[PDB]
Amino acid sequence: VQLVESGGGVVQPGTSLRLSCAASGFSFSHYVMYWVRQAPGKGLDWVAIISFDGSSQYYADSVKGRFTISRDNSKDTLYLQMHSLRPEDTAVYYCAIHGGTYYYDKNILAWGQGTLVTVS
Amino acid sequence: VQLVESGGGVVQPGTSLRLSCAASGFSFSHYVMYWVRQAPGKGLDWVAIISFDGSSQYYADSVKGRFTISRDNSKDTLYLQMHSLRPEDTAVYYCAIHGGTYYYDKNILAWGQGTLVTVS
Amino acid sequence: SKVGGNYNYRYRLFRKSNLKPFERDISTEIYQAGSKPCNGVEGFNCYFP
Amino acid sequence: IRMTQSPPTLSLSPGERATLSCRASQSVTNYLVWYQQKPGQAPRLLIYDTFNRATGIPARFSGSGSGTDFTLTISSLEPEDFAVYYCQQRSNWPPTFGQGTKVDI
Amino acid sequence: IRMTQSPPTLSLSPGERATLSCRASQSVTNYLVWYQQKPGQAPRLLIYDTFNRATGIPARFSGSGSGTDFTLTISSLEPEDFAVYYCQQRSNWPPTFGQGTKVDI
Ligand SMILES: *[C@@H]1O[C@H](CO)[C@@H](O)[C@H](O)[C@H]1NC(C)=O
Repeated sequence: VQLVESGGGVVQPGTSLRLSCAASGFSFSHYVMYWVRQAPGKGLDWVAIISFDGSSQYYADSVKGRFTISRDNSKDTLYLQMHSLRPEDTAVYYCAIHGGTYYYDKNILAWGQGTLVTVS
Repeated sequence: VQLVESGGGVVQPGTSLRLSCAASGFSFSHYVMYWVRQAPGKGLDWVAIISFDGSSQYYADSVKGRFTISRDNSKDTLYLQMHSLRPEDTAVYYCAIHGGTYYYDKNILAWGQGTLVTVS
Repeated sequence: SKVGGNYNYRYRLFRKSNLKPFERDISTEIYQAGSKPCNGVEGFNCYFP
Repeated sequence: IRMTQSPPTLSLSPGERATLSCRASQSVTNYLVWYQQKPGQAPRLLIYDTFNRATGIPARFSGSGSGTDFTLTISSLEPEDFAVYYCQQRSNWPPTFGQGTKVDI
Repeated sequence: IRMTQSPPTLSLSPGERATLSCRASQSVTNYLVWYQQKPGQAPRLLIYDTFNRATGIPARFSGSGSGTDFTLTISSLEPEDFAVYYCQQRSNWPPTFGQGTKVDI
């Protein structure tokens, strides 16, 4: 399995940024993915979830309404679409896999390697 | 069987009081004893248990940490040792017998007749 | 019985075939699950029975 | 594992019969004991283990029931036997007493 | 449903054994995973589902515990394996990571 994330940099408090997560190896459909942030000097905490097609997206606190996660298995990637941001969620971001949809899905887990976003 | 309890009176909220239960008749060892309070104008509710020697004592709510029940069959009595009390557990107290340890123990039950404790 | 637990009393929870009457087994070894060779590892569905 | 006595106060004359029910939160078998507490006395026990009453308790007191539902019956007590009643279990630790049921007239 | 890791920082030498505890707010069964995050790296996962570690993790790492109390044990790691550790659940949505426990010397 492999996961490659992109869309980091420096922004202003009130812009947008394409947070994209590309997957290969394992089949990207039949599999539940999500994101997780970490502010540098803290622990770990999650962002948003998508359920193998867009029918059900759950959100976390204080990110509901600025964050529209979407997947599309006809081009096998994942998006957060950070939009109209704050100057306090400068962090690192990881796309990870929750796992499993059917009985034959052999649940394995994997993580990315981080995408850094900073504000002004 | 007979049970005689002693150690009642009037105290202050934050003293101690020797709650002692003397037993005769039946053999005091091989037998599980416990205490039970009743606030005047209520029903019935238990306090603490001791298991035929001090190896296992169970406690109730809001009395764990102010109550050290101990038995000693080499002088055939029972103790609660009410310690650093509250002004809300003014009540009557009874030592009773749970019963039985071996197969030949012929389980019979018996109760005391009460010990009154009051606060200021 | 003891508060906090009294753990002297174990029992076999996994064996091979049906044990015959009036014999015993104290062959405390690993347990093997399936077509994997574990044979005394753990973790991936090995056991102490 | 919490006891409960669901019939509230009753107004049965000195005669007639009374039937009192005690439940349990899970399966308790032959482990209950009945107490009859007057106004301001010690709670006197009635019945060993769902079926046999102790000494000094007459035959009009009967105790039965099984599974998780238990019953104490007064056939034709007398002109005094009005108090509160309690059901207690000795299955495990510790013995919970429930709620209690008074009787009036 | 919130995780917690109650033992704080420890000072266990390169030798000896370490035992790390993770609770849960309610009943979670065979659904935890352990992560070991160095200073400034990606959090590498350790253990599938309370019992089997993944590939590239040696045998001195062991994971056990049940009910609501879970434990990771280092038998005799080596002279480097000092980082922060996290316990995560995959019971429902979403996967909470808890607090974390460092180790020093
Ligand atoms: C004798 O050895 C056999 C080995 O198959 C064992 O199963 C059996 O229990 C032994 N006899 C007794 C009396 O234990």
